[PDB]
Amino acid sequence: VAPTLTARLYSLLFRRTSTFALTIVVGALFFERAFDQGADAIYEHINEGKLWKHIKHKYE
Amino acid sequence: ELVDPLTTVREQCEQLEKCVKARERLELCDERVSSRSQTEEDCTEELLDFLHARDHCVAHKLFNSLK
Amino acid sequence: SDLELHPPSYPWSHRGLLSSLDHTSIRRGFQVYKQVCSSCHSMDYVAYRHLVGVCYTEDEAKALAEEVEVQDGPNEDGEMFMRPGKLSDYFPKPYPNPEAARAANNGALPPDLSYIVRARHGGEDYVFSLLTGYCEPPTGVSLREGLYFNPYFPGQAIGMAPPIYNEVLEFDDGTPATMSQVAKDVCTFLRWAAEPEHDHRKRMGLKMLLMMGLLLPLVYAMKRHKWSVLKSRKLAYRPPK
Amino acid sequence: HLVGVCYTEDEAKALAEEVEVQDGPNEDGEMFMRPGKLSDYFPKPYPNPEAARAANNGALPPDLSYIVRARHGGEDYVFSLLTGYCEPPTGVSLRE
Amino acid sequence: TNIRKSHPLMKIVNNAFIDLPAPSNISSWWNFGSLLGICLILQILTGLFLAMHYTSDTTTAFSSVTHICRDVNYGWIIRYMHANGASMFFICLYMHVGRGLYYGSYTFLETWNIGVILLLTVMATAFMGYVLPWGQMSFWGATVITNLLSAIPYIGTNLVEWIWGGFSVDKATLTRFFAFHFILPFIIMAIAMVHLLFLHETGSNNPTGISSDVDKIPFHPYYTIKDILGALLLILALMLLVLFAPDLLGDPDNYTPANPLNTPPHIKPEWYFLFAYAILRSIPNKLGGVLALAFSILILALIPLLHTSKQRSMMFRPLSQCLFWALVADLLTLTWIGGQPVEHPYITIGQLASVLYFLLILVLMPTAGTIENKLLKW
Amino acid sequence: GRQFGHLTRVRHVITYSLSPFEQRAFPHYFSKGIPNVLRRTRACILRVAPPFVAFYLVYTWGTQEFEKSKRKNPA
Ligand code: HEM
Ligand code: HEM
Ligand code: HEM
Repeated sequence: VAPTLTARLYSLLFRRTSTFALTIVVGALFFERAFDQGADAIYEHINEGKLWKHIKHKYE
Repeated sequence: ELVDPLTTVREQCEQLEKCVKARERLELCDERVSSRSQTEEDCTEELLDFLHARDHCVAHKLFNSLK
Repeated sequence: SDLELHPPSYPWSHRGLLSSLDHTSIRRGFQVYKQVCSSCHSMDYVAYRHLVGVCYTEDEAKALAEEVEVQDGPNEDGEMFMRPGKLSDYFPKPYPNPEAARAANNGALPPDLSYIVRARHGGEDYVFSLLTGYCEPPTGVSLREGLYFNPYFPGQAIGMAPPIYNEVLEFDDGTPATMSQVAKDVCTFLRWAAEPEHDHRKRMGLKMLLMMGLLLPLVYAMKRHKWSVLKSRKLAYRPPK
Repeated sequence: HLVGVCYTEDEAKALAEEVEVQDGPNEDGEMFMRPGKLSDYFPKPYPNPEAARAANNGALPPDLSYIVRARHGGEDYVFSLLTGYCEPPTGVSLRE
Repeated sequence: TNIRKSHPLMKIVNNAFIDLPAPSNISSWWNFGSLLGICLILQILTGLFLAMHYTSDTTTAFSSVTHICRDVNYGWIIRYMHANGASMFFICLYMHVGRGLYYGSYTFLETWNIGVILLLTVMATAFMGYVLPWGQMSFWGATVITNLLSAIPYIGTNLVEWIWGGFSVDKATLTRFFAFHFILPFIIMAIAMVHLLFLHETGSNNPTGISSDVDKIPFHPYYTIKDILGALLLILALMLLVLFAPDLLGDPDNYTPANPLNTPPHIKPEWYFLFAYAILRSIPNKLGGVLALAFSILILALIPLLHTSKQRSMMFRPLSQCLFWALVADLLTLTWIGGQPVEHPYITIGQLASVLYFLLILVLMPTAGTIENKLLKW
Repeated sequence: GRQFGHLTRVRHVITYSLSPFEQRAFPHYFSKGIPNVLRRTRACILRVAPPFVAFYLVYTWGTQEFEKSKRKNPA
């Protein structure tokens, strides 16, 4: 399962510079988002100095 | 009749070894300059050292309670 | 006079690397600006809209601007009236001509607070300590009871009165307003006036470290892989005879 | 600007000194008024643009600093507009 | 046959960074050339965006700059990348001139002199750059420096007023600097192309100072990727500054709008000139100081005639290695001094480091060379 | 000028090489790595360090003499 992983990854997606590119662009899409979630979620957890301020001052 | 954390913390800080010695040297100079007339050795320096030792310790402890 | 003392390092809640500003503490600080300094200190680079995403809400921001009379454009008669104050309005306040600061006080310019934290040396630390460390003259020097005394100030002698315990106040959910607790706030606000971007960059900074912490080794291995060929090359010299 | 052109140095000064300007602020953050130097321009009539309007009726009397170059037909158009002033033919009334 | 090789355009590219024979040898100290290139386009790219907003009149000079950081979207990263990029540019510049001296790369007369011209040019470029936001330091740093030329006999006066556009650092003086600070980086870039043209005649030198024709490798893929990695590092450095310590290398005094009657007590040029500033005031003479300050950078052009060793690199010469780092350390002293007031210890130690800088280059290094030859029976 | 094929003359030298896809990018990275760096440091400390501490000493002293020169006792 492990060797065949990197292998299959090469087989189906890496040879043809086509797919190789098709994947990195498609892989950049999902990544950009998942990185911005975790990253912001991290920025929040170490803080909580703004935003939950909203639940207080407004709500109308 | 207010709560002045600065003053509360200043007291205990203003106490400590370092500060005593500087306040000691301060009063020494204080009186030295008080008991003289036509002198210009003006006692400014000794105050500052006292503040440094005091205010350094003021920062480490202060905010800890401040709301 | 020609000798000095440098500020301590107060544990601000934004002194840390990836540390955001306390926004609740920027409000209080704003309020501190509105009543106290705003009658002596210019803050030309901040506007009511700037406060919107930061502390207050849209509506809250408007009403605050609407509590002054401005001077909108001329109309038909080549005039100049006065207006409630929008959002597009800045905080240009005290005195028109510079010398009007002077005439009011005695010489002495109360410098604009839009850029103070970034323009002294020691940021909020110097301002906070100048505000808080107000003290009484040692000996051998008399002022002019105009030039108040200050240790955290160049020449230790200069111009501004300590309006920091004279207490005003208005913290909706409330907080005691001592000299100190009101100082952290004006300072925590003064940082943001000098650098509104403060928090945003530190978020990118976090991303910048996380990203580089992934790209750096990755590029290294790419460069390692290609140099492979030269790192393991073996030579042999086979001359004749 | 008039110095090397028409008048002399002295002549020029006196002409400027026949108006009151508004020199810089002083100590009180003020604004007084001054005889007029040489460094002074000719900024005159009305402050805000609409003050031209209110005075007349709408109508802006455009600045004469750039007129000859800004119409089409130089001095010719201005000279003829100034000189060729005439009376209305028929079928159209103005608004006096 | 192959298009990359024969197309009139690609030929260039190919013979400049693809097939170019390069030493298998060159180390990290060789990355600074490409980083200088990157620093250049970066200063050009951010610099341009800054000019789409900055306005060049005293009235709005400071204001527009503030407008940029607050109102202009991301005008702040742009502004800071610009400011810090200038520092990064100087770090690499000094590193580059360092590598050259240590390794004897200066034996390439033309390549190196073009580099001296690149130095004065990027230097002259940045002096003007910092006058732009019209801060206290800008005006004042602009005043201190410009005036220097007023020592040139019979003409300093006329000249200084001529580049001033008046009798002082006025309105004329700000727009002027904007214009030049815009056109200089383009000329820098063309001159940098001639740097490369001349460099390509010989190929790169290397750590051993021994000819490497016997072991050359193609620039791609080795130095394209070793160059990629080292740019990423330069991005780390750069971004660390703008995203964490944006004002660290900057004076807080330039955040206060200029004032021609004020005059700060503090008064220093940007960090990248401190060593030269030190050298200048260490002389109690108007003409002396300035002449000495000039000689301080223009001496990079004396170096080749002072080469004395029978070996090109310093890699195999320890007396010189010691003298080299003394030279580095002595500049670090000069930096330190220049950042300090002209009082107590600082005066005389500043005057010592000065004589030393010159003794180290004009006499100690040449002599160490002759001795190291003698020690080898050469 | 330049170009491979016209650089210089060399004879009798063989060079064995290996495909990057056949070897590892970090062979004994720390194993042989660290020893080497120590060695390189050792090889150069005596030439690089001495001028720097010399600056360091002159830096801290010069600083102390400055600060302590701006106070007065008798006189
Ligand atoms: C919380 C409100 C205020 C704050 C935060 C504030 C803070 C400051 C700061 C940071 C400075 C410059 C310090 C320096 O030069 O290093 C300053 C200068 C000054 N401000 Fe204030 N101040 C405030 C309210 C006032 C008030 C009420 C007055 C009227 C007494 C005042 C009049 C002055 C004057 C005259 C100076 C000039 C000092 C001098 O150069 O001699 N400011 N202030
Ligand atoms: C505008 C700033 C400069 C740029 C963009 C620039 C660009 C470059 C580039 C791309 C290289 C390729 C090889 C390498 O980096 O080692 C190089 C090498 C060199 N540069 Fe510069 N350079 C600049 C300033 C200088 C300066 C200030 C000097 C010295 C006064 C200098 C003298 C040299 C020399 C002698 C080499 C040959 C290095 C060797 O082969 O060992 N250049 N430069
Ligand atoms: C032709 C491309 C360039 C343009 C269009 C440009 C334009 C500008 C403008 C408009 C400013 C004022 C706005 C501000 O300070 O943020 C500025 C600041 C500056 N740039 Fe440039 N410049 C360019 C290339 C350079 C180069 C080559 C350097 C030298 C590394 C340089 C270093 C500086 C410096 C030192 C400042 C002032 C310091 C500061 O950022 O506050 N820039 N530039």
